[PDB]
Amino acid sequence: KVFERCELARTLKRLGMDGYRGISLANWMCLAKWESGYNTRATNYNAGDRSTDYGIFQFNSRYWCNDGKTPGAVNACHLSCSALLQDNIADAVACAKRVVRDPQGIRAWVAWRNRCQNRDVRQYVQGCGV
Repeated sequence: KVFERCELARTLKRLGMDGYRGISLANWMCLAKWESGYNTRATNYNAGDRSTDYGIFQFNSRYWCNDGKTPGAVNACHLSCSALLQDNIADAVACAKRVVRDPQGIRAWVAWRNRCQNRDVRQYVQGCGV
């Protein structure tokens, strides 16, 4: 599913993402935007290390989910990577919450640093009623 901006904003708020571990909703929106364009079935194979990024937040198979073909991988979210490709984003949100519970927080995603950090990210939630 490809979410419309405000539809996603409202969904993330209902799932308790606003302010989770000090991260505002606009930051989560900025992250999903640059990671997948709000596309839940987005996948990306990293040929250099044999891992794949899955879903709306592009979780890497080496650390967050199990796909069975990634060498030396762990499954911190205790989910099949298939769960991160559903139209329903409940599992993806639960895993995102797990990721930020680590010390790096939202910085775990390099894309956030390049495109969201220290920027005016208000535009991502503007007019969504959140």
